[PDB]
Amino acid sequence: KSMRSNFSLTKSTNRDKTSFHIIFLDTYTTMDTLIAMKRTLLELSRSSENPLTRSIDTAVYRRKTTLRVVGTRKNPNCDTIHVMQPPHDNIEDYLFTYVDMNNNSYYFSLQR
Amino acid sequence: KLWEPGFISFEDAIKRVSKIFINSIINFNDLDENNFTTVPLVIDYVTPCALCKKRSHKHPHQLSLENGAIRIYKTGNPHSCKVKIVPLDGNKLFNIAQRILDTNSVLLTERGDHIVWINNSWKFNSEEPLITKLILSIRHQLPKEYSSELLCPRKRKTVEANIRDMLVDSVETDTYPDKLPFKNGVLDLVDGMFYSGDDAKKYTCTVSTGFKFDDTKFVEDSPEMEELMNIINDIQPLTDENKKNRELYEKTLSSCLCGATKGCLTFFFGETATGKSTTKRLLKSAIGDLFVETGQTILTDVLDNPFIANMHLKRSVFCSELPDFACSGSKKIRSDNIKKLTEPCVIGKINNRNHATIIIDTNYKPVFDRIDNALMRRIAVVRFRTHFSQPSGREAAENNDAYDKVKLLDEGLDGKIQNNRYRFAFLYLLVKWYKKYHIPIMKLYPTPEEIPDFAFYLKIG
Ligand SMILES: Nc1ncnc2c1ncn2[C@@H]1O[C@H](COP(=O)(O)OP(N)(=O)O)[C@@H](O)[C@H]1O
Ligand SMILES: [Zn+2]
Repeated sequence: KSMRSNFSLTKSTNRDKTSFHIIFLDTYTTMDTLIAMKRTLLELSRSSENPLTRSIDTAVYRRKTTLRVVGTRKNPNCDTIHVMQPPHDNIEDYLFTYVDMNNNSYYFSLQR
Repeated sequence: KLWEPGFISFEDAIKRVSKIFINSIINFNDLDENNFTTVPLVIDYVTPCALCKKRSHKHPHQLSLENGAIRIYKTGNPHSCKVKIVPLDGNKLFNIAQRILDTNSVLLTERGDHIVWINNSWKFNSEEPLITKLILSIRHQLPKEYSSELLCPRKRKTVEANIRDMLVDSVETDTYPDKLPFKNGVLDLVDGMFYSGDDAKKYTCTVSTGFKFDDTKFVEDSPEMEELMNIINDIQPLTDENKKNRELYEKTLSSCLCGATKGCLTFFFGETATGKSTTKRLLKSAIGDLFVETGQTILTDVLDNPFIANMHLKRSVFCSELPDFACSGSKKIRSDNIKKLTEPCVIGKINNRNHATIIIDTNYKPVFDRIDNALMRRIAVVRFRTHFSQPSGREAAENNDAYDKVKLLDEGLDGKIQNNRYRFAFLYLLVKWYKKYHIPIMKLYPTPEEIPDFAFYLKIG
């Protein structure tokens, strides 16, 4: 419920290559949990019939993870830019590094 | 430049190779187009290695470029890890489709149709295309990296589309006339050899009798063979008077196994209870679906019509009970059909191949509206002169000049032949007669000196 009821989406300016990022605001966890998740994410990508499930970039799960910021060009010579999308008009809704644990927000972590 | 960007964007190739490595890559950032064959790939082995399944690797892996692919290999001990390959050209489904065509399991004929090789027989359908059934059947004959992805239905539709769009040129089917096709193989007639498996594949036989061939029955001795001779001896006596008619009958019987165009039409002429329908049923039971009974329409009703389109690739068409065309209120044979039904391709997709022996049974000598010299060359008649009547009316049949012998009727033969009891012994007889007459040439000779209507022309001569 925390990740479904609150999330934001970014849209890229490249139309031939559909590039999108979805960030669930009310869910928080440690990064090692993401690294452990990468396994199950790969199995879900291989098993699900949804075409989008194939195109998940699991290689982003790496030390010092880097992602293009909304409103910023990917490369100095490239014009593919991720822009604002409705209904979320706050840039803080598009930054995974931003942490805001409210009553609706949920946090979890690995036992070990 | 150690990378040739003629295959795939270097970023996408690095994404693929990283996806192969389930463990996190440490120096992912420094891999560029001018170092990817040089710097070792140091990996943080949090999880087991995606290639060697061990806890970790003592030495880092390395990449090489060769034959339009990336070879992933471990340094130090080579045998301690599995070599891996990343391709760069071709949709994997296109490779699968190329492999499937490569097997020659799916072909197209001149009819714009597609025949497949499922379960040791050339299946074919038009209403429901069945390339995808072939794909399921053939996934066992491919490596694992193809079988794993032939399961999803949409991928199979894609592979079917690729196969459709690559099969351009048409092949010819049914070129061997001396081969009898079953559902589990093909029997050769020149030899006694039976081919079951990929040996039956070379003969593109798109029709079958409909029953499996059995080697335990097709021997010679048989529990049924002796009374089969008894029956054939009774229906056709082995006498000096009914001598020529005997081999004529055997030739007509054997000409139903050869898959070529037949040059004559045979008439079974006999009175009531002579065994003509007995031979009809014996042939039907012996050759399965290759025997077809048609109506009288293809004789008296204009051809150009399911009764003329269902004879496509049938090897025997039998016509029943011409209703006394000699008397009034009847339509004659209209010999234009005799002109038409013998020439190789039957019009009635209006073109069909003619491999059928046409045998017509009658009790009365039939008449044509017009008599021509081309009818002299393609008509033969078989005389039946043994009566199988009830005990009550034997004498009333023994005083008739239309019979040379009267025999006691047996009521159990119809059920037994309907049960395919004489299915294989009679086929053995057919093969024996075929080797006796139709090797190396099959051709049928007419008997103009038998039909009474042809006597008047002989009276003219
Ligand atoms: N050799 C034979 N021994 C005993 N019964 C025999 C026989 N040959 C034929 N029959 C039987 O006598 C009848 C003659 O065969 P059928 O094919 O019906 O004769 P037909 N009406 O077409 O001249 C059938 O009922 C058949 O079962
Ligand atoms: Zn390894």
